[PDB]
Order: sequence, then structure tokens, then C-alpha cells
Amino acid sequence: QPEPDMITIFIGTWNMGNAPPPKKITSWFLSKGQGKTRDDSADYIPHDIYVIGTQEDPLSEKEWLEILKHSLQEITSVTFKTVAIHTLWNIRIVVLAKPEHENRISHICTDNVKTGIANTLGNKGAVGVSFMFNGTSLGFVNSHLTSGSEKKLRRNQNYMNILRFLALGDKKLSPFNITHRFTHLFWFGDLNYRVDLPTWEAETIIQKIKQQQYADLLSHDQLLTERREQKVFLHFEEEEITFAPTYRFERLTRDKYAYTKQKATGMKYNLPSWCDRVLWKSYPLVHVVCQSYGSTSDIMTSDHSPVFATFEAGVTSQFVSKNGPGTVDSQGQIEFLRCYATLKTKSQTKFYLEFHSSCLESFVKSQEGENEEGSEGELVVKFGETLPKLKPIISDPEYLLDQHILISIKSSDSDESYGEGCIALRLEATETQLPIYTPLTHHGELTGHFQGEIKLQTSQ
Ligand SMILES: NC(=O)N1CCN(c2ccc(F)cc2)CC1
Ligand SMILES: NC(=O)N1CCN(c2ccc(F)cc2)CC1
Repeated sequence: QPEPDMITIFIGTWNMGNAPPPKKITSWFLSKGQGKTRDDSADYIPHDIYVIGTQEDPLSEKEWLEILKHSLQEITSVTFKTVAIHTLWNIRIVVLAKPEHENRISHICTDNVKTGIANTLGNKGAVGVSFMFNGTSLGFVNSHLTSGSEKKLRRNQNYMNILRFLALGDKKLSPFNITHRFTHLFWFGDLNYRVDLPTWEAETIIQKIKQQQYADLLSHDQLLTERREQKVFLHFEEEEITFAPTYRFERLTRDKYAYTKQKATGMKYNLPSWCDRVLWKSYPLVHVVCQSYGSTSDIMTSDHSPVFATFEAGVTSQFVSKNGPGTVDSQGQIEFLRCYATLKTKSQTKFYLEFHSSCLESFVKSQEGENEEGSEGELVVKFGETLPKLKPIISDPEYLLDQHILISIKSSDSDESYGEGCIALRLEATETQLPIYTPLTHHGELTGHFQGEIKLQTSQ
């Protein structure tokens, strides 16, 4: 039975509004309703991995697992295995996989982060799961961010707190946060970003939704505008939104948006909004294609409609050769020529690089680079031809061209990362000097750039 080179992943996000679900929720797992929907001809084909994010979930883990498994079994006739379940207050993540994948999945991690302080600490935050699927690392974050049209800044802070403090994936990747630890990272939930239009425009917005004219609404979506201005979710992707706003509905119909201020809303307006989102970030030049992104029309127990997204995702095998793992393959090397980092920092310390990759036995520390002043005020750290020669565990091009090198630039004074990035080894040529580039981030904010050239030697 050959190892897969592609899998499909279902991502669900549903704010349940503290109400039990209806008896049938199969439309969610089938990607049927509004937006980019799945072909009917695929209905009996199970996804490889289902990741279900809930918010305001009133169920026990047992009660929700029974509904999820029985739903998938009705759809597929397959009995799914439970990879992971983790709940923080009423925020929950469930990971289910086809039974044929049980012995491909390992290194399962779960964590949560609580956002806010005192007042603002007690029901918002994120849960997460990570694991290895053969040679591929997968991360999944379900977050319920701060609510309210006038708190987009708070939501952006919640995002930075979750990505700093959620402890998933390989702990040896110590300079790297979750936005660098995974081949494929999916981040979803009730992100709670609103359509920022005057309250007096509510009926106009509803009109536009009834005509399926979303362009003038999406141009005011806070998640899209904040992302455009690099305030949040830097270097994440989101599929085009072609479904109606998923919030705020009158329960038991989809015919009405309930937007008016009420004692129950803290006298806040809830203009129709795309609260419920799925984004992703994959390593450079790894195959990832969104095949659905939409909302259900027939699940109406909550004031939110469920959102679905499906993805084709490139995966690699657990490679063994006669040499590595457990030794180097002298027929492999990675050389870095004419490299320099450009940093936004106003500081003056020396810097060195760390190179981390599953293709190395352990991470590699460089010598300090040479600081120069850039024309426009910047710090330029020159490495020239001084960077160590990296010694992969396996030289086979079938393995090595599928790998990635994570780079941290660290202060000699403090050993703190100033910037993290990622370089793909999916090169146009081997034994050839080729340009490489990554942006550098720290706490998921832009801190600079790393560029230069690479020369990759494989056994071929
Ligand atoms: N490395 C480990 O800790 N395990 C134990 C759990 N296990 C597993 C269970 C369910 C599933 F759906 C997929 C994988 C894999 C082996
Ligand atoms: N060249 C790139 O790396 N991107 C990614 C981000 N993207 C974008 C689009 C709309 C929006 F509202 C916010 C961000 C533009 C294309």
C-alpha cells in the first residue's frame, strides 16, 4: 500500500451559540450551502483528516464526539479514529482521521492560550493541535477572539498572544513560534472581525446580502483591511469569500439578520459580518489548494452558521536510506553564498544565524556577521561566504528537494531571535547558485529580510 503524496483536510468552524446542534449536520462535512461548495460526485469520498473547531460549545467532549463520528459514518460508511480533542472553556478542537492513517500520525500535541487580563480573561482564547503525518508537520488553531465592532485592535493583540504562547509542534524549534513550526498551519475560528459600516446602513447591508452583492461589504471587512495593512495574519492566505455573512442570525431560520442593540448584546449593534473564518500558511512551494470555502444554509440552532473549508495538501513519506537517519550522507550539502539579513532594529549588537531543519541531525549556529549601515537607516548583517556548509541526513533528491530550512537571526548579547523565516529547497537546479529569499518576522510582525544565494548538492 503506497504512502500518499496528497491528502484532503476538512476544516470546520462553528460558534454554536451555547445551543445543542440539530439532529442532522452532514451538510457541514459535505461542504454544501453557499460560497465555494464541493461537487455532489465527491459526497461518498472521505477526507483524510477532519478538524472541527467550535466556540460557545455547550456539549461535553463525549456528546460532541458521538455526533461527529456518527455524522461522518453516515456520510462515508467509515468509522473515524480520534487523533485529538482539546477544550478551553467553550472553545473546542476535534481531530478525526481515516483508520488507515492511525500509524502515519505521531507526535500529537494539544495546547490552549487564554487571552486578556482580569476583566477580559475568562472566555476568549485558542485551542490547538499539531501532529506529524508521515514526514509532514500539520498545525491547527481554533481561536475565539474579542467580540465587538470597535475592538479590531484587541482581536489583533489576541492573535499575537495566541501565536507567541501556543506550544505546539517540535519544542527543539525553540526560536520559532507556531507560524514557522508546520509544513501546513490552519488557523480558523470565530475571529469576530466585523463589516465596519455605519449602524444606520444596517438595512442597506441586508439588501446587499439578499442580492448576493458582497463586494461593497468585503471592502469594509476588518480582517481583510487589517491584513492589507499588515496589522494581523501576516503571511497567511484566505480563499475568496463568496458566501453571505455568517453572523448574526435569528435562530431557527436563515431568513433574518438580528443586528439591533439589545440588553443581551450589551446594547451593541451586530451588523452582518464574516466572523467565522479559515486561513492557512504553508511552507514555500508546498502544494496547498483550497477546494471549498462556504457556509451551511440548513443548520440554524445558532446565531452563527457553520463555515467549511477543504484543502488538498502536499505530504511527504517518512524517508529511510542506508545512511540517514542516524548519520549524514556525504553526497549531500547545502551552501549559502553572498547572504545578508536586513533588520528594522535600532540596536547595535552582533548577530548570528541558526539553521533548523528535519534534514539536519541538529540545528547549526553560524559565526557572527558583519554589521554595516544601509542607505535608508537599516541594519545590514553581512554573512558573505562565511556561513557553514549544511550536512543533510539523506542526499536523495526525492527527499532533499522537498525539505525546508528555518532561519533565526539571534543577538550575540542576548541569544534572543530578532527574526525568523523559511527557505524551500525545491530549487530550479542543483549544483547551481540560485537566489533565495525569506521575510523575517518576530512575534509574527515583520522585522527584516534574509536574501542571498544557495547551492544544493544531491546524490543526482
Ligand atoms: N505517537 C502516539 O502517541 N500514538 C498514539 C496515538 N495514535 C493515533 C491515534 C488515533 C489516530 F487517529 C491517529 C493516531 C498514534 C500513536
Ligand atoms: N503577494 C502576497 O504575498 N499576498 C498575500 C496577501 N494579500 C492580501 C490580499 C488582500 C487583503 F485584504 C490582504 C492581503 C496580497 C497577496
